[PDB]
Amino acid sequence: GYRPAKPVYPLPDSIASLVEDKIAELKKFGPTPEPALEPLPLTPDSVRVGCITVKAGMTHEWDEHGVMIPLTVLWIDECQVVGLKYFEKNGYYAVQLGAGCVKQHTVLPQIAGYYLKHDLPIKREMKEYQVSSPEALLPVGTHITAAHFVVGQQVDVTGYTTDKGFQGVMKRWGFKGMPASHGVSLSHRKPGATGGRQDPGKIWKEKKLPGHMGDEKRTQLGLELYKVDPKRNLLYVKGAVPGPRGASILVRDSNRMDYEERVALNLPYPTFIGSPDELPVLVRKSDKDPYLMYKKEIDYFPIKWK
Amino acid sequence: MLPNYSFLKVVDNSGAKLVKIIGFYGHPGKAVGVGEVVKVAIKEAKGEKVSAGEMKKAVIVEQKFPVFRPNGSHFRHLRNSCVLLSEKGQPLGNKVRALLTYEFIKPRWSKLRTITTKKLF
Amino acid sequence: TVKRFLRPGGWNRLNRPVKERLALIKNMATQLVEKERIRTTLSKAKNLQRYGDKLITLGKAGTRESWLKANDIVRTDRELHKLFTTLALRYKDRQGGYVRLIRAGFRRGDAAPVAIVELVDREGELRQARPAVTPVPKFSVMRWVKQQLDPKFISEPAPLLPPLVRDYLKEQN
Amino acid sequence: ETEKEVEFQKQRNYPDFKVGDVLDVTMVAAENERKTYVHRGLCIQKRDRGYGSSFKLYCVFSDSGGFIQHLPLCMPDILDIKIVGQVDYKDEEDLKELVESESRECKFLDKVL
RNA sequence: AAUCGUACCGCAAACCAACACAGGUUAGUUAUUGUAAAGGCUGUAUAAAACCAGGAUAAAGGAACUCGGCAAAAUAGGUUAUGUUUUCG
RNA sequence: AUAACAACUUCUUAACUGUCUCUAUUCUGGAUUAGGCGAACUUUAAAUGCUUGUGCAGAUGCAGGCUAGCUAACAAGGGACGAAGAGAC
RNA sequence: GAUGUUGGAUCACCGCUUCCUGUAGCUGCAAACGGUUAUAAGGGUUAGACUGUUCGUCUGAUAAUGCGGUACGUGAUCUGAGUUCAAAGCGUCGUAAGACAGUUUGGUUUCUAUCUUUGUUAGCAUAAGUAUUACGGCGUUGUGUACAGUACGAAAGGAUUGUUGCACAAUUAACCAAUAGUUUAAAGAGCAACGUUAAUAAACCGGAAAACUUUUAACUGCACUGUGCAGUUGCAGGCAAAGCAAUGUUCAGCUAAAAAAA
Ligand SMILES: [K+]
Ligand SMILES: [K+]
Ligand SMILES: [K+]
Ligand SMILES: [K+]
Ligand SMILES: [K+]
Ligand SMILES: [K+]
Ligand SMILES: [Mg+2]
Ligand SMILES: [Mg+2]
Ligand SMILES: [Mg+2]
Ligand SMILES: [Mg+2]
Ligand SMILES: [Mg+2]
Ligand SMILES: [Mg+2]
Ligand SMILES: [Mg+2]
Ligand SMILES: [Mg+2]
Ligand SMILES: [Mg+2]
Ligand SMILES: [Mg+2]
Ligand SMILES: [Mg+2]
Ligand SMILES: [Mg+2]
Ligand SMILES: [Mg+2]
Ligand SMILES: [Mg+2]
Ligand SMILES: [Mg+2]
Ligand SMILES: [Mg+2]
Ligand SMILES: [Mg+2]
Ligand SMILES: [Mg+2]
Ligand SMILES: [Mg+2]
Repeated sequence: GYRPAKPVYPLPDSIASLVEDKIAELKKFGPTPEPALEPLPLTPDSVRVGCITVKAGMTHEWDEHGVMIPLTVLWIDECQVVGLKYFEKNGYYAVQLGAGCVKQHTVLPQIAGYYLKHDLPIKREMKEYQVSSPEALLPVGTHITAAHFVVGQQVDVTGYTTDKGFQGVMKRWGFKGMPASHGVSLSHRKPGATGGRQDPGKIWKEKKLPGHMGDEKRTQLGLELYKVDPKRNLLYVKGAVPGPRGASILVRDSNRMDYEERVALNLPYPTFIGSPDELPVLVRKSDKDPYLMYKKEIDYFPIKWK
Repeated sequence: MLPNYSFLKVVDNSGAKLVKIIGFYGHPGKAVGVGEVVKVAIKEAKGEKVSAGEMKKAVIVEQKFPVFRPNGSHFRHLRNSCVLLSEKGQPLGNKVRALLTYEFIKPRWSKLRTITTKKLF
Repeated sequence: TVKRFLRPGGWNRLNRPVKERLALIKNMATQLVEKERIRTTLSKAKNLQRYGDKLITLGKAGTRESWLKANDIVRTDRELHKLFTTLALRYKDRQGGYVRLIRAGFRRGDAAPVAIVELVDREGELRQARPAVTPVPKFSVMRWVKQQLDPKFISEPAPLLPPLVRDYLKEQN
Repeated sequence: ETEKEVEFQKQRNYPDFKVGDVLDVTMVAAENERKTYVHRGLCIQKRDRGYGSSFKLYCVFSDSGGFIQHLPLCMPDILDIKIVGQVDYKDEEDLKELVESESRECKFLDKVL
């Protein structure tokens, strides 16, 4: 929580007028910027905006080489720019994105007030992405769709994991426990020692003990984008994604990729301009042989003969 | 998936019948499978080439644990067996009564691929 | 609605082993048929409501297979006869929801919650239930929609003997 | 799932086999330069789970003993399936006993092609 | 032919253990092939933590556990040609 | 020395197994949640942080350097030279 | 008027006098393998036979199997094999009762947490949302192989270098389409690893808070001791020919609706 409020005092009559004039001057702002939607060149240090999606589940498919690929399906319902931040008023440039849809009578008036004032639907989630220059700002209302990504790139995913409840040390931290037999008495699954004696004389912070487990923010890096379906706003990603079904997931261009890789992919920047409806379904192509080890010695073999 | 100190049946004609794993090579983990080379001790042998109490190298050829392929399928045997090898990496026999699988299509197992009777590929 | 659990069938445990659990529920189901209204604890009422609906379904079936299953549930011959004859004709057109549950506060001694379970169409009913077959206005969007999706929608109660059976009997005699 | 199943059915047409039938399955070995082989064996387990359907094939050899394979049904590596015979059994316990005691399951001693 | 016992509890909430005590307490009788006649008795309201106790099932390996095969598991039963040891049983 | 015998101590073989590599799931009861009923060890006085230094020579309470929302619940057991019995050696 | 013994199980914090993975000189350093000095404590430091052991000897692998402090860390967390009570045997000593500081077999391990320390969660206290910066936590690992039989060298032998490429192991983070195990008021359920995906970084995670924005300054509840990313054509109930927490749906419960005419 917060600390108790500090006392306040009225200002002397010889200083009150001066303070108010200066405070008002600092709080006076100029006109809001008007972003323009136009393609821009990509520079060595230039970050794009992400997107807010919903986790659907897992499936599998076979690729051109006949290999089974596990996939996770992400759906983008409706993602729009709902606000902007700029240096004059906030000190830095950022873009605010919202997704989802809720009914007016199920949210607080404070939340609904912001969206109604700009003629936007009340959205369930809101998240901010920081940009590098004012020219990277997007006009309010712009849609972020599945066409924002290029099939075959790498992405990062973030979300809250599945709740597990109150769990012990063996399941929560992987402690070994104690023997099942040979005289053990009522301590099969207990953590054992938690300290020493008079020195140091206390228990250290963050000592591993039982507690609640499963609802925390986690990020997976370097996942591969396998298939894209712009018309239905679907993304197929190889690997596991944190969270249960319906979890809110943030998708971003992976930081593991170098500038050269981004140039080769020719990623849209600032975003895709056009109608995503008239786009086909694409599957990435891998120029690799998963069965090369049967023709050439590339595998791991520790023994040297002779 | 065979842990250390497991018993194996010999499927070559070198004379050995029963061996026990006593060590691993490299860093294979806590268990070994088909295609790995291990160190074994001979427990029961009837022949002049080998005798009980010796230590030899061997290669795992069959196992009861599932062996997974990239296409999603797997197969299983009903026994665990191995073939004894020399220090130069060659078999100590000339006839192997076992079913060779895809693991031995690799170039380093040419000799085994010649003396084996039945092959799955 | 009734909560679903992780055990086989998703039923309540009623704080009993499975053997005693089944003996208890069968007895209460027999009494519900006899008296049509019972007051008990919330957990036993929720389990009885879902179990009672599935017992009425067997009666509506009116088959040899259904009777064999019910004969192992009902404890009295009189209650079993009523289920297949009286209740079967009562709920011909009602599709589910043959039992209702209304909460009635807390008890005195152990302060446990209680509820009342009752059948949904009879004399002495707590409330008046909606008709088994919903009437459809002649000039409503609902009528047009049902025609496009389900041409075999039932709008009024049907007679015990349909016209095809009546026609066959007339031709025979 | 249903969209992928529809496409698969347009590409392949397999018979409706059951447990206890003897099958001949044509497969491609990606390890061995994508060569074609024909396997004959007994069907011991069949799972009907839509696009994840699979079955198990069992066979016995002259000296090496029993051999079991688990095969996805919609895997593209499989090219054809045919029914060639039937083996009678009483129940699951009888079938399991037959598998453990290798006997009268040596339809073909080796693989063709 | 007078005199004393006859109610009630009696493997138990009524007797010996400070208790409505998981302990202790003699004899006589009864149904029952794979079962079992008579008679007798009966639990505040729920559930999808950790942990503890008493059970069940378990891939591949099978004493690698440990002071120690502790505990658990295990075709456990019957008949044998032949051989060994005996104080000859 | 010795046949037989042994809930005696020692070593080995066969088989078997969650003893173990390495654990997972689950049933019954307690814990845990709610109503009713209703104990015990203990208690100089308390509004009872860390660290180094000091000192009847190992500090919640003394000196320096640090530490600022409040009261509890469920859980673990480092310290209070923790409780029990006027040390048996 | 009592500070529980040796060794181990389980889980730890710190020093550097560095065993391995690093950096820079010298060499009786051609290469390879070494020797020695200075500097460096992020990660790692193996599975077994004998022995109650610490220690010690040995076996197969390993990049390597470092030392010390912490009541010779750790029994209100476990173990009781040794040592250290009452029984008994043997040897030696004593006339004897008995003794060993010798050996052998057997021999009870209590505690419901008030204060402080630590892991989680709720209520209360200044409306809610987005939140630069700051502060705190975590620690960026290791082996083999290819680039090469090339540099070096009479021959033999045999490299350096890399924000290198590839395969594998440990650790950490999640995940449940498929594979293995598990429940009979059953199953294409749920939870799980023996299964799958990812990481070698100015990355990742936690709480306070400036500023900004919105408001008539906000504030229970779906049986709610799993989750509500479900609040009234809302729903994991019922019912159907249906993939069975999905699709369809007239019933049940919470929460019933409309001016006439032009
Ligand atoms: K700490
Ligand atoms: K996932
Ligand atoms: K039913
Ligand atoms: K004895
Ligand atoms: K304590
Ligand atoms: K070093
Ligand atoms: Mg364990
Ligand atoms: Mg005890
Ligand atoms: Mg125990
Ligand atoms: Mg097992
Ligand atoms: Mg041992
Ligand atoms: Mg309870
Ligand atoms: Mg001090
Ligand atoms: Mg102090
Ligand atoms: Mg004294
Ligand atoms: Mg140093
Ligand atoms: Mg130490
Ligand atoms: Mg100590
Ligand atoms: Mg202690
Ligand atoms: Mg004595
Ligand atoms: Mg004597
Ligand atoms: Mg004498
Ligand atoms: Mg004894
Ligand atoms: Mg799940
Ligand atoms: Mg239902």
